[PDB]
Amino acid sequence: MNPFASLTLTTLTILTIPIMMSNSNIYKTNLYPNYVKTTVSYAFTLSLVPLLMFMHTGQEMIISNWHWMTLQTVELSLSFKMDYFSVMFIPVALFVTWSIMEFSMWYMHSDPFINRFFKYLLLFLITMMILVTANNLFQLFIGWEGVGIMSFLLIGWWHGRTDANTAALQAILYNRIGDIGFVLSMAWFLTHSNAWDLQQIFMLNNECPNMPLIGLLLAAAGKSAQFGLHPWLPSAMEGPTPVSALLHSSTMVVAGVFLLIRFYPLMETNKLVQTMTLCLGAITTLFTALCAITQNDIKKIVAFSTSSQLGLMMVTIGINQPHLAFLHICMHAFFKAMLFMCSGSIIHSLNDEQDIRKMGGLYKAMPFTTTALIIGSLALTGMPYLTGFYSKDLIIEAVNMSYTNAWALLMTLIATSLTAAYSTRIIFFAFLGKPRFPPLVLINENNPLLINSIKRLLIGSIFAGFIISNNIPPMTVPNTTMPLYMKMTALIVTIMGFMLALELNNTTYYLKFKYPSQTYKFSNMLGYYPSIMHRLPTYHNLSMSQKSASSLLDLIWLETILPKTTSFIQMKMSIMVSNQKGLIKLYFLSFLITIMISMTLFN
Amino acid sequence: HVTKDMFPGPYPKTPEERAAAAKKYNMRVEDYEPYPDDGMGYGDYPKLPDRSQQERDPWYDWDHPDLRLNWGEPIHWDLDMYIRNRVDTSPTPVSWNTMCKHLFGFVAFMLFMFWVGEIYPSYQPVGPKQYPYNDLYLERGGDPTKEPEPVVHYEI
Amino acid sequence: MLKIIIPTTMLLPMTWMSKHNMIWINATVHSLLISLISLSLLNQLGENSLNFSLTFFSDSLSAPLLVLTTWLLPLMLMASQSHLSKETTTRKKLYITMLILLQLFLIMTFTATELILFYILFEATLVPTLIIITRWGNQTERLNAGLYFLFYTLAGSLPLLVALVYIQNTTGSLNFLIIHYWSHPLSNSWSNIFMWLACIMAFMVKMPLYGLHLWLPKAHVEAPIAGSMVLAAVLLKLGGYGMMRITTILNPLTNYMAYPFLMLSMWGMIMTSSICLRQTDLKSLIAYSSVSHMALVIVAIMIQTPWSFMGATALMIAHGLTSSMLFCLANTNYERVHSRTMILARGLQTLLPLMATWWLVASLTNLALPPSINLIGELFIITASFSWSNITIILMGMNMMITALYSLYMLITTQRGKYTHHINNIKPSFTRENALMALHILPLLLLTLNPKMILGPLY
Amino acid sequence: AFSAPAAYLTHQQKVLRLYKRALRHLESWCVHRDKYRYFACLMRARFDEHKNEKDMVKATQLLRQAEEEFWYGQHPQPYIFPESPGGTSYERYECYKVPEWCLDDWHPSEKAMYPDYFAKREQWKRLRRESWEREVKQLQEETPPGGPRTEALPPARKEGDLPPLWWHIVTRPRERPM
Amino acid sequence: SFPKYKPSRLATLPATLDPAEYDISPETRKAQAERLAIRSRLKREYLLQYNDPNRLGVIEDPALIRWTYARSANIYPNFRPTPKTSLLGALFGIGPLFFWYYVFKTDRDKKEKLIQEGKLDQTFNISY
Ligand SMILES: CCCCCCCCCCCCCCCCCC(=O)OC[C@H](COP(=O)([O-])OCC(O)COP(=O)([O-])OC[C@@H](COC(=O)CCCCCCCCCCCCCCCCC)OC(=O)CCCCCCCCCCCCCCCCC)OC(=O)CCCCCCCCCCCCCCCCC
Ligand SMILES: CCCCCCCCCCCCCCCCC[C@@H](O)O[C@H](CO[C@H](O)CCCCCCCCCCCCCCC)COP(=O)(O)OCC[N+](C)(C)C
Ligand SMILES: CCCCCCCC/C=C\CCCCCCCC(=O)O[C@H](COC(=O)CCCCCCC/C=C/CCCCCCCC)COP(=O)(O)OCCN
Repeated sequence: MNPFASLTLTTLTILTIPIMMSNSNIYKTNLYPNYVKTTVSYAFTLSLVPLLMFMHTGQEMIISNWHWMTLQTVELSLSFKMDYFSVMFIPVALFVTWSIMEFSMWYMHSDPFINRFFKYLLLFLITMMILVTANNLFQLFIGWEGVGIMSFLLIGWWHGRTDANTAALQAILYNRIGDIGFVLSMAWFLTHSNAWDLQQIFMLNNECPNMPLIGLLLAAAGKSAQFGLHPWLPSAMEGPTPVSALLHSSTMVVAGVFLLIRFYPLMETNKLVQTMTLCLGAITTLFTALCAITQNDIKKIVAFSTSSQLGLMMVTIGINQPHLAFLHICMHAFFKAMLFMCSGSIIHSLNDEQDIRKMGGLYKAMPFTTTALIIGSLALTGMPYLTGFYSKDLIIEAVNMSYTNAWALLMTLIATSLTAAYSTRIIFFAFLGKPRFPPLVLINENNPLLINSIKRLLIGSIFAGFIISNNIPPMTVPNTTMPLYMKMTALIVTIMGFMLALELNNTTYYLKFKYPSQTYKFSNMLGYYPSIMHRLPTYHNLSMSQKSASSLLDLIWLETILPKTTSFIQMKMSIMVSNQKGLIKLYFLSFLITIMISMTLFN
Repeated sequence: HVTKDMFPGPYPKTPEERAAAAKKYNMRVEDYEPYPDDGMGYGDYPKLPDRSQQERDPWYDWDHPDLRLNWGEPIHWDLDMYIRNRVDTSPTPVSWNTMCKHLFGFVAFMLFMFWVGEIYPSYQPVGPKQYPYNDLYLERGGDPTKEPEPVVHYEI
Repeated sequence: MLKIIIPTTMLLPMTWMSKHNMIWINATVHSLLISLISLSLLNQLGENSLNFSLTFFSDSLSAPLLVLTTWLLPLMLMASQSHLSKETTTRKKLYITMLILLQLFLIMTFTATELILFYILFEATLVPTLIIITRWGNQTERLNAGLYFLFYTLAGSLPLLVALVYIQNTTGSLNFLIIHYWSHPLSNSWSNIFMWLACIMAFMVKMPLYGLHLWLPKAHVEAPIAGSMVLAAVLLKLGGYGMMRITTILNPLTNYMAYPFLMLSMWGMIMTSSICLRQTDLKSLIAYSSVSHMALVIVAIMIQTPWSFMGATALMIAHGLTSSMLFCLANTNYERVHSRTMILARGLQTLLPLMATWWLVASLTNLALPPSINLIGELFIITASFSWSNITIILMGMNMMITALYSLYMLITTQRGKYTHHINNIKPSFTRENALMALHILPLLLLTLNPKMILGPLY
Repeated sequence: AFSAPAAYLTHQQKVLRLYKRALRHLESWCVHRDKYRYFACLMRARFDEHKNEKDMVKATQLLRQAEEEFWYGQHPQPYIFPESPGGTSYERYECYKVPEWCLDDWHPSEKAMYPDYFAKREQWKRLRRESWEREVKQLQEETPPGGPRTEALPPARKEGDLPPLWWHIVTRPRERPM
Repeated sequence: SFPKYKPSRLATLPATLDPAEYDISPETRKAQAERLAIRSRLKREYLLQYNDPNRLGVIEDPALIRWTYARSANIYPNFRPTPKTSLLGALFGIGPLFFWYYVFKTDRDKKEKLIQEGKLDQTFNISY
């Protein structure tokens, strides 16, 4: 009966079998990574069927199978929402995870704890599937925290390195700052709508007030690393390259945008929250592209690229185009995962060397990675008829013809230009010049795992945009007629970015050297935000926590008030009472005084 | 194994007990300096420089390579504040005040520009979108028993 | 109720007539059996109560506390088996006798149909704990810690006896059922204000309320492992249970009386969470975390709403289990290092991986990771406080963030990094310690499957 | 790292350190090899002009404006080797380093595996046990009165002697044990 | 001439920019020599107790004991009530409580006034 629900639950259920077998014998052998990769591929090919059914008909279902608890009039049950977003995102996430795991079978070959690493990846995937398909706020919170904990564990994979632990704690801190707003939204919805279920929230909120939407926006900004809470994402590159390719590139970091998409019926009825979302997205994308333009670590550059793409996604949310933001999420998954794959291949081939100043001519020395990275860069820059076209071009067109801020539109255009610019920077400094790596050449691509994993996402980043765009039903009014210069604006700014970046990069060959300016120093240190906001607030909280909260109040004044005062007073009274010389003279003099007082004061 | 006289004591007031305290903490008398004798109970404990542990020499052969400390050396009062996992005081290429001005200036400018863009929006030379059935009255909220004031759209 | 009480009493002659080398085995087996008997009490009704007799009753507020109390004794025996190896048989039997007497007093306290009996047993629990702290304690500050623990409690609870005898002289009864059915409003009067204070302060001082929490770090740091376990798990919840039982007669006076205590708890959770960030001792850090959790429980009880009460019950149970596990882990480290300092032994995950897994799970549970019952209580109390006032969300979020911060700080400082070079006496973890951690942690994840068992009478 | 530090740095050592830092940061600024070679030769030419200067005061006044110039143009993101104290893999493998004494706690079923390795380990233990008793007296007799003046240790001077305090330098786990 | 670097509390002065290192005197050299002498004595003691095959325990560190004792137990006996301590204690221990009391009291008085006036619109507010 109606195989939609059975298949959708079966995929999530079979994703958990290797976790149960992690205590079996296969976990102690070297076949465990292949086992998990096979399980993920089977889950993907199984989940491909409900998407096909939705494409044919549009099937939509809610599954409330298990009832966990009921508090008075509020009923909490394990409910799964299997709408367009879920049945479209699950195949993409499973495909990317399968590719990344096949890549990790090669990349992490010498790591002693690879079974554990693979197990962790599976755990993260399970948590993300819980987050995506959740129907009420409690389950989505469960996934929200599970992905964060898996991020913490995978970032600090090399727990002997201090910086990895610091980056993991930084990610936890920023995600908790977002969790504050998440909890605020949950409390508001439970107090006013009397439910955490999405259906009741949609019924009882025709004009959603500012508070729950502001809480949701804070949570989305925290988990998607917007300008206020951005620095944790670039610092999350301390983990292994497959972790940065899976979690912090294409699957985990789109969780805030997905949360804002899930609550879009309430988002469109509020105009101030939409404005705040638009401004946040614009400032985030501009600032992150400006940071990316001048970085030397390739992983840092690509992470800032991911942050800028998330900013563009939240701009799309701000202009009231949620389905377009979902499409951009799906496209960015493909091409950004492939970009991280190429970067990791380059890093491994050069003896774990990440800086681009020490990599030269790789266009011919290793051509498959070169062509994959070129295709990914073209896709990232919205080249026509490429995966990035069908999302980014529509984003630019929709922002250009909407009643929005002029500043936000200008920032978005500059961000697109800077995107083309740092893509040019990556290509130029990684593939074109003369070699700059140490003489002992160990360059090698001839491994079937790496080639197959990269080429699957290559085919995806070439054709998935066309396929998905032509297979989904329409969900928004099109921009049929446009001014000719306004139609070409994305291409014009992108080509300007290529030309300016290439021209400025070609001057590095000239035999002249000058000290850097103030703008370069501002862009290189990421606007000095990490320095100031990681040295001033942390110091001021820790110093207070030690001096006032711990010493001054607790160890001194609270101790002085009750116990020390009581002890001092009692000891003084004891000394006064017991200090008697033992002379009956004074004793009976006091008795005489006492006797007189009793006679004259009590009658 | 540590004796009574090897524990921290009260603020030193005479040069002789100052030298005794300096000897106790395994440092020179000329390098010894207690905290000011204020109300807070620092007592007799050296006021080490407020330099962080991140900026210690990473090439010295410390007994504790992770914390960059030597066995028997006096420990800074705020050691757990500077553990390379927390606030550090490493000198930066750009000065603190210049960094603050640049960071603050950029943020203030971005905010004021966003406000200006709010004051001066951008749009297209078109009229409002038109919806057929009384601005979609029945499908937006409902209330079918009120007979709202009809709105009819202008064809040009 | 006697089917639980009588076997606990028979634990004493069995212990004193046991062989010199069979006290631990017999005590553990019979304590586990007693715990199984206690499980039957959980079945509860939506109606009044399980009124066994005129002396004792059971309720869905008392049942989880009784189950936890009965379950804790085998764990305390397992923890105490190690450091009492070189002790004479008579003194080990005396230690087991103290633990059994404490369990018996707690069991009779939680049923307690009549309030003076509740007070008598609530004070009788004070003696065995004091003897355990001041007799089998390692440091020289155990005497001062015991003095603080005794005198704070007695100063708080002496006016409660006067309040109770006055209430019985006026109303005529102290049976909880009659008190509930014949409740009458309290007029806003100075005498009523002082009666409210005398009824409330005794339970406030044992929570501990912020500013009256000084005794707790001393008592927890200087106590042996079993004493720390019981103090953190059960003895702190006596104040919450008493407040839940006694706030029925304090209405409508509680609406404005609660403000001083609400402000103190709301600011003190932030204060103690921040204190946890700068701490050089594991036990002190765990104790201050307990103070923060109990302050939030105080807020829940003072708000006095059904969601507040359910969250407070769930958080009490979850905190008891989590604090017991954390103290046990700290004791396992201490028995190897003999220092009790965070920064000395580092990078223990490399040497002890399974114990590092236990550390991670305990820290995650203390961090209130969903869907653990810790977060269930936390979220219910947060929602109730938000309904009380929308401005509480700032303080609650700050507390959550700082809590995650110091929990992961404690995990990272001890488990990650580079091992200390000169420490070479770190032997592999024994099966006893691993079983102790497993028996601490598995009930939490089983209880998260049936949260209605710990949500109290207002579920 | 291996060499014991001195009480201070002389002028010549400080000049060498500045020269190395300036060359490294110039290489970081000048990515391409030919440009770096040109500017490094120009840097050497500018650097050795004051080689033959004699008086101490002008020499000390120099290297100071040089350090200030270096700090002004120090390339706030210099290139760092991956294993360096600032590199991307500085302490990546420190979690795989297990001490040697951990093998003393292995179960006999585990020690049944690798019997030759444990026999060699026992031989090393015997050698250390004798050598330590020799080394204590050797260091006691060789140390100057009043305590050491530097943290430099003497080598072995007899036939069967071993260098003092050798056990924890010879038995390092490895650079990449796993 | 180049723009000067200005140090701060959280961005200290670089070692190579210290005028103190350039002011060399025989007293400074003797001070450095005796500093390294005491450091070498401490290192010798630590390594002697570290490389001993007989030791099978933790090397007790008097510096760590002194640090913990001063941080925890040496505070109150050295405490002296001064205007600074009194004022800081009063502020940091009383001000936040009254501030939060005022905030919450005002918020709740406003909410109660709105409820009594009936203009709050508490529809669907069932769980509290
Ligand atoms: C409406 C008409 C539409 C058409 C518009 C016109 C068409 C285009 C016109 C061209 C306009 C400019 C384009 C060139 C960009 C500049 C490139 C350049 O020269 O850099 C070298 C030069 C110095 O380089 P260097 O020091 O020698 O570095 C050493 C090596 O080169 C180290 O090199 P490296 O190898 O390490 O790395 C190289 C990297 C390193 O280079 C850098 O350092 C980057 C810094 C400059 C690039 C940033 C430009 C983005 C602008 C966004 C700013 C938003 C406002 C921010 C407000 C700040 C508030 C304080 O450079 C690059 O990779 C390329 C940089 C970007 C070029 C490619 C894209 C540019 C096109 C997009 C821009 C505009 C078109 C928008 C499209 C839409 C149409 C409207 O940089 C500059 O001097 C900056 C120039 C402009 C900065 C203006 C901001 C100054 C603010 C001062 C204070 C003002 C008062 C504020 C008061 C506030 C009170 C509250
Ligand atoms: C130290 C660490 C923390 C320990 C625990 C602290 C918690 C205890 C605090 C007690 C709670 C408040 C006590 C009384 C509250 C009643 C409200 C009253 O105080 O406010 C005004 C009262 O006005 C004035 O406050 C009168 C009292 C003034 C004298 C009290 C001393 C003030 C500071 C003392 C604090 C000391 C606490 C520690 C003791 C050792 C209201 O004006 P009024 O309408 O007329 O009175 C209404 C009550 N009626 C109806 C019965 C008449
Ligand atoms: C951690 C230490 C905390 C110690 C406890 C602090 C609070 C103590 C509570 C006040 C003490 C007295 C309790 C009252 C006993 C209940 C009896 C009662 O309520 O009846 C009242 C009796 O009320 C009183 O008599 C109260 C007099 C108070 C005298 C004792 C003062 C003790 C200290 C008071 C100030 C501190 C209280 C709060 C302390 C804050 C925490 C330190 C009315 O008496 P009637 O005359 O019969 O009826 C009136 C109509 N004819």
